[PDB]
Amino acid sequence: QPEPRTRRRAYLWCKEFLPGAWRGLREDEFHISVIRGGLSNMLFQCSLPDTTATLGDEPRKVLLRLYGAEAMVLESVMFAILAERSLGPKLYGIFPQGRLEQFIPSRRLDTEELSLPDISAEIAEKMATFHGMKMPFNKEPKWLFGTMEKYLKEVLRIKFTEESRIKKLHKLLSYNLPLELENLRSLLESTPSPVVFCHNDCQEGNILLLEGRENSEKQKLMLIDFEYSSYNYRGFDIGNHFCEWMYDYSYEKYPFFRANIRKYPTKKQQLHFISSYLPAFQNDFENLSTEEKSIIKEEMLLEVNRFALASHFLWGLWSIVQAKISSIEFGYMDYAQARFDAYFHQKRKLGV
Amino acid sequence: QPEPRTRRRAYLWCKEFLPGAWRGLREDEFHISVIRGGLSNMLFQCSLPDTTATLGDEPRKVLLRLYGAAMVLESVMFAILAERSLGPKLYGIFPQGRLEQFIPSRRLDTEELSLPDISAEIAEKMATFHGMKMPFNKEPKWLFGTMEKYLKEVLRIKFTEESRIKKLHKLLSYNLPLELENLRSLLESTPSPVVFCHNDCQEGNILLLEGRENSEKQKLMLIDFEYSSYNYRGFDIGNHFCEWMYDYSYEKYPFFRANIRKYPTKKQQLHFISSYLPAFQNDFENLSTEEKSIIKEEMLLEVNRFALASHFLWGLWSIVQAKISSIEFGYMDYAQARFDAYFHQKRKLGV
Ligand SMILES: CN1CCCN(Cc2ccc(-c3ccc(CN4CCCN(C)CC4)cc3C#N)cc2)CC1
Ligand SMILES: CN1CCCN(Cc2ccc(-c3ccc(CN4CCCN(C)CC4)cc3C#N)cc2)CC1
Repeated sequence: QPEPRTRRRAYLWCKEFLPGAWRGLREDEFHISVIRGGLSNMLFQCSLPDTTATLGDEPRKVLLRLYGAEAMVLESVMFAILAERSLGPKLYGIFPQGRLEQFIPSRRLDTEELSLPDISAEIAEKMATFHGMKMPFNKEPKWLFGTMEKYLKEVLRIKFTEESRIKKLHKLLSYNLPLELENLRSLLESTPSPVVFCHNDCQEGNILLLEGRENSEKQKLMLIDFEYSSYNYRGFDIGNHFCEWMYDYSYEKYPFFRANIRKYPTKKQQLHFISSYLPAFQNDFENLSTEEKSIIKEEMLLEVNRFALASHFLWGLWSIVQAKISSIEFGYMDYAQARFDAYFHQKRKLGV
Repeated sequence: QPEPRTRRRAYLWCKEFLPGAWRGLREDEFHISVIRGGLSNMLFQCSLPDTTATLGDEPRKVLLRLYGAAMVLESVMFAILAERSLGPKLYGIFPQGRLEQFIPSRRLDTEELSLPDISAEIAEKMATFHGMKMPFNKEPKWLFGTMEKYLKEVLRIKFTEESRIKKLHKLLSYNLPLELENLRSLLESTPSPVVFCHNDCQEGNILLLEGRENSEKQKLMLIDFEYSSYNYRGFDIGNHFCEWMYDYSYEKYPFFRANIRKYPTKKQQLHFISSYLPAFQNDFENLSTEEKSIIKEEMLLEVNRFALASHFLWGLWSIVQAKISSIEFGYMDYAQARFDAYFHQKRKLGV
């Protein structure tokens, strides 16, 4: 149900980028609905009249994405490659204000569904698959600390007015974040983790349950929303996803999420995850001595659980930045504290 | 060999974007030599020590392209053609250039365009290029949109040296603005399907892949897609036809030769489209002999009319380049040649 400005532009983009019955479509026969509002990444559904016949390949329906409010070449290139490789939505139109993507009938996963075994198992293969991909991007694992550093620096020089924000900020600064960041760096630099191509934001909202596939056991999911992807420590991608088991963002009152540290996957669950990931990420694995299979798994658990620490720290720092620059209704500061609570609680669990 | 102020940048770009041996490579193991210097799109050949064994399936040798002297589209496109195996693989992409697959090869010379085998494959490859879907605007704005952009530039160009002034004055005296409109009226009444066109299909942009000079139908690749867009197919073919007449390897100023006689004969043209059509609508082969001729005769009128836009567009392009480019080349004489070819071709076609 868009506003007159968009939808007219939406109409123009579709008629000009989409082949088939689109190219002759009149404005008056153009259907567009909202999927998400806001000011950053607005989403719309666009479609032909149901009375209108497609001529060929062209889709009956597409997703319009407006970038809203030159790393945008990397994002664009990346998205086009995953499309060609069928890992992502097909790409029908790229232009300065946004893109036109394949519409994929689906819903997103809920937080509690992440712990379902088949779900978890598939997510593990998908992420594996994702990791084996060559991408024309810088292969140096600089993203994780480069990004945390960047946020830290921002964080240190931001000043709130509103009282409750000024308080929450000082308590977080109590921890001495620069010292802690460095503590975390040395801890992780001593933690071997293969640099690969990482989703980096693999949470339930960015995983699709594909329609008509809810019976297929290993084949009903697609990972989307690749905006944070980059070559990174594998441990981060897996640990960050483990961390997401703990957070529910569908909560309808301020601060608009629930943290539950008891929901972090158990040892048995993590093993169930990486037991799908591992054979999906390398060849000979399936038939290594059952004795050495364990050694890798046990080491992989220390790895992901350590890097899950970076997930807490990164997104905690990120969250604080969002509290200053974002207008979206979300308790970013409360969510900041939550991630640092988990950070230190997770610390005490690992004896590190 | 290159200058020190780039041999490093290149080493870093390679160490950091390429897998395999490239990961641990020491600055004193890095080999890099120039392919084409210049001011923009400087080419380089970066390679591993012959004494270094590759760890995986990483490339031993890669091409580095510096942008030097659009933007998102050009990069998406290259990534895509690489993903489809129409273009060189894309090994690394960054703000001031990119790493591409190095293809052992040489460029076609002008005269090779007319070898029946070479011009058959080019037709086939252009046809294949033409069937590709790309995430770009499918409205055929590019042709006259660019000619207007250039014409406006030209009517604004002011030259310093008396000669360029004379020449620009001989060109302006054709009344480009009125001529453009005569052209539009002609092409508007000339049916031509819109497709993804290479738009610059000249010999310098067609590689002859070394080690298959003997292949009959698989010895070429089209490259340099830097002008590619959705456009009237007639232009891509017409433009390529025009390129039979110009040889850019001439070593004395103005550094090209134009040769009207070397424009493809009806027979040669039919030979080209006879390869193109099968490759562009697979059913075409099964048509009635008589019907094929209907369509061929029809495509001849099409491509030869649009060849006019090739002369016009690039003629205007060449005046602009005279003022701005630092590449040594008689742009203004090339412009004059293209407009001569433009008016001669109008007379030939009686249009
Ligand atoms: C005020 N509103 C209440 C309920 C939802 N809402 C909009 C709304 C608001 C906020 C979110 C949301 C906020 C933070 C996070 C945490 N991040 C996880 C770590 C990294 N990912 C970079 C980026 C987000 C997730 C979600 C997620 N998913 C999602 C939707 C509409 C009305
Ligand atoms: C050291 N050198 C001295 C003299 C120039 N030189 C380099 C050199 C030689 C020729 C060209 C050159 C100039 C114009 C054109 C015409 N254009 C055709 C229409 C559109 N295509 C956009 C782009 C080019 C082609 C070439 C082509 N190919 C450009 C650079 C050779 C040794």
